[PDB]
Amino acid sequence: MPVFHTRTIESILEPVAQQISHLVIMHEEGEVDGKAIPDLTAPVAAVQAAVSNLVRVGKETVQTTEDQILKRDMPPAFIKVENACTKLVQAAQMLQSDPYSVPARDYLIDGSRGILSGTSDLLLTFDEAEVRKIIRVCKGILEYLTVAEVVETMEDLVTYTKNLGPGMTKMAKMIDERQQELTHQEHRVMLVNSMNTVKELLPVLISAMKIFVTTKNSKNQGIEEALKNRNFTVEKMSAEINEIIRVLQLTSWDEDAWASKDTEAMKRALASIDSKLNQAKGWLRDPSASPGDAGEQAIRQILDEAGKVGELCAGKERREILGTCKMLGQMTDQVADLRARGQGSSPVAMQKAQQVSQGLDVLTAKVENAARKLEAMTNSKQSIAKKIDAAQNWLADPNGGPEGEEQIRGALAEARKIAELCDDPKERDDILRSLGEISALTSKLADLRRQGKGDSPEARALAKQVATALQNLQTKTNRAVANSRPAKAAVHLEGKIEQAQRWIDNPTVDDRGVGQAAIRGLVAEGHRLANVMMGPYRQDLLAKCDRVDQLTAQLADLAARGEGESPQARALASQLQDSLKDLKARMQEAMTQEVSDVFSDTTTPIKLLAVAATAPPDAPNREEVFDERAANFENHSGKLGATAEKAAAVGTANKSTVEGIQASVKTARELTPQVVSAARILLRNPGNQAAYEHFETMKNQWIDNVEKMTGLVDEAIDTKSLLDASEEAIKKDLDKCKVAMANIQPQMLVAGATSIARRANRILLVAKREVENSEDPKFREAVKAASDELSKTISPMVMDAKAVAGNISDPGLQKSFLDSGYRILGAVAKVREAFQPQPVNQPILAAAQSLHREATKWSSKGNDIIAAAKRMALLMAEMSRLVRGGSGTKRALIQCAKDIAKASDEVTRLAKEVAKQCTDKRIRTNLLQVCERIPTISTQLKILSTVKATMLGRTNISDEESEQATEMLVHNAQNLMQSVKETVREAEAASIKI
Repeated sequence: MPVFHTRTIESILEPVAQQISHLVIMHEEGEVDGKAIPDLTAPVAAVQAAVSNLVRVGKETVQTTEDQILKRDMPPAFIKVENACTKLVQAAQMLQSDPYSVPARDYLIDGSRGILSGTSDLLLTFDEAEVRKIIRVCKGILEYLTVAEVVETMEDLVTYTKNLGPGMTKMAKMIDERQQELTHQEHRVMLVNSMNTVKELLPVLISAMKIFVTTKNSKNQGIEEALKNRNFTVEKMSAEINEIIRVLQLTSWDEDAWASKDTEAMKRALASIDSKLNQAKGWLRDPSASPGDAGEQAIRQILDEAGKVGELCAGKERREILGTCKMLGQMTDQVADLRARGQGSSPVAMQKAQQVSQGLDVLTAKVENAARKLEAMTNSKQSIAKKIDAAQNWLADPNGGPEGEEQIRGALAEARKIAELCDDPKERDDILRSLGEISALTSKLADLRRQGKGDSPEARALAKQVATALQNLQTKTNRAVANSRPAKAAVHLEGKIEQAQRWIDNPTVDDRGVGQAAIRGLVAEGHRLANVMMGPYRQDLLAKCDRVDQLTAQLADLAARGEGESPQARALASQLQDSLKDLKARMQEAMTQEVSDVFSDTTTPIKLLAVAATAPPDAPNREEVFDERAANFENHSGKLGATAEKAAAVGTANKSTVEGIQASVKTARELTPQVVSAARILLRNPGNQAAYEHFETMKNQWIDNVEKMTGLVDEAIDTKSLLDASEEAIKKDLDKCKVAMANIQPQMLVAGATSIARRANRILLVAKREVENSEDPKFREAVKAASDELSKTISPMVMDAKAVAGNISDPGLQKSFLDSGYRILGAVAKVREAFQPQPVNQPILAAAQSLHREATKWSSKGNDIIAAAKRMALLMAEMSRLVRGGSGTKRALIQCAKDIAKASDEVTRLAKEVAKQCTDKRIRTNLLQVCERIPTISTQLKILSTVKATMLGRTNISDEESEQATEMLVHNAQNLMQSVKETVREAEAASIKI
């Protein structure tokens, strides 16, 4: 396959394929029009010269570079290119004899593919080696990690504190080489953002090591908690290093990410169901304890996370978790109806207090059914990706060995077993296709039964066809999960609109199940948004949530009775589509009300934990205060993480901002135990001088983590939305200042004056971060200036608070406080005041009209990015028939190779054109990250469409590899035009910002 693993490989193949394109448009009169050609016999030797240079180094790389497996695979590679090139000249030599010789036109069309596959192989095959030594570098590091528990003593500390140096500095220089070598934002970003984690936390690993000798100064057998905290980061060192091992091994377009990035969600979920197990079910079992806000909230946290389990599995099980959870919702409100009146809850729910419980416990077992199957479904994809390589191993160099046949037939016994474990009852057409191919693969395995004496002359034709048989397996085993795993929720919210706007009125991806998960996805968050409010404000959102819930199944049926053209089917679709638009501004405005109420006192228990970190047992209650401060820490943090990830998945952010949140909240998910772990050991070995800075380390980790996140959640939501949900929020809190002055409450003003300064400091912090991202000097000055007005008045509120706490029954004095309070909030309001101003492949024809709905968001004709998007998706419509068919006109397919890249290099330009006029860093940076994959994938379509041109109309065309050709055609145009959707949107989204 014509890979694009390296910047160099693109920089050569497009020079390779530029004239093989021009070679085979001569083949258009060569066999389609069937007539004589002009003498392009010199471009023959030119592209020979364009490959012989890498051949003449590739020939000697077999011998000069002393690696073993390069000697194995290269003589398959370039000799095929040599077998191609020798046929090219003789095609022209037979065309020197004859103006148009029927074999000679077929000899040249024979070689025109084998170069392009071969050159893409040759440029890959030793770039495969360039990655390979970096593995053993990392394997050197990963096993020098393994040294660092064999090493636990100080006499090897400063040695290996130095020995990391020529490893770790030698790590990053190879990576920062390779960081320039890839050409995907999806790859370049996830490489280095795992590479900084190992270099940042190796001093933290050293910080564990430097404090372990301090514990080793204390007596043994109570000190391995540090080595377990070492093992904490070392398993993270096991984690983030292993990630970038296999990132560089990917060497193509990304496919197995989503099957892998859903493994994390269930173990996020199933732990969270285990963690929210006890406190949820108690309110279910206590009628007369809480009226529906404390453990009732954790009840719905169980259900809306198990609802996120059911966003993964397939079939009718996509309904049976939805059907179990939604019917559990009303019956809790049937329980909530009882204690709203009171008499029904304790005596009368002798039956009712168990039908709710049985719809949780078997629901726990029902989502447990989706647990181990979906681990094992993504699993053994990699095993059958590995047992083919074990089959690829010996079948390259057989040497006529009949006991190498015996181990290559024993290795296929495991390669047998996987597809029966990969069997599903759904794709019965493909299952008999799969299971029928397996015994056929044992029959070409049974070719080796006749070789009592092994035959490489049999094996050279055996490996000629078992290699095409294994890629007939792997391109079908990955389908055996792809048509069995439903289409995922686009994690940013505007995708879940788009994954469900067009979904409801079309049978196409009704076979796929995009919106059926996505609508189940989208109101599993407004369902969780309504979880955090009290009694009466739980229902007003749930009434909009239950609106879609009863708009759910009554559009699951109208695919039978008519379609979207049917009148009340369209009306129920129109009732559903109108239901979601007023489920926007009561979802994200529901969100931003929460974030200005969770992140207020953003770190106040931690300075209280710092009080708990310093107080000896000479100070009173060094344990139970230290418990409840940590209990205040651990449970406010549960709000802190969960408020962020909701504001992640609802807030309009970059993908890099969303995963930037998603990793940082994951960083919060274990550092919050580490803050507990840091405050622990300082109180285990009491009052160490060397443990305070380690506590101060993880604190100023977590403070830097949270004051990243505090700033980074502010990257997600609107700053119009934060202030308005803060100015009104501080307004009642200055009205809370009015209630505690009417009675004699000094400390409630002392708790309140902080509560201003908990937030009024942060309002200044958001204003400065707005300025440094702003560049209009008239429209960044007041955000600096009024923040400094806020700076002018934050400190006198602390001072007169001490003046009025000493005398609470002093009108005038407490009046002067609230009058000093009166000066605050109008200036706080100023912050948002500045913010006021036929043989057709289907995924071709779908992706054309898919792009058109996105560019029709803007409704004018001025800037030609919509004319760029016009020519974009329209000029794939002609090649809809030309993939899978249209055997003659190969020339239009390459005419489509160029014009699409010509469009997706034009909109490359205009994306970064207005980015040069983009008046915000964060808007330009997010525009820059996506726009570098506009030209990269464009030129790849110059290759791949030209590759299928040789795969077109020969009539010796294998419809496995023509399918492999047309898969890479259509998989491109998805990833092509989905990036173009992000382009023509965010160009307009940056257009108003000027």
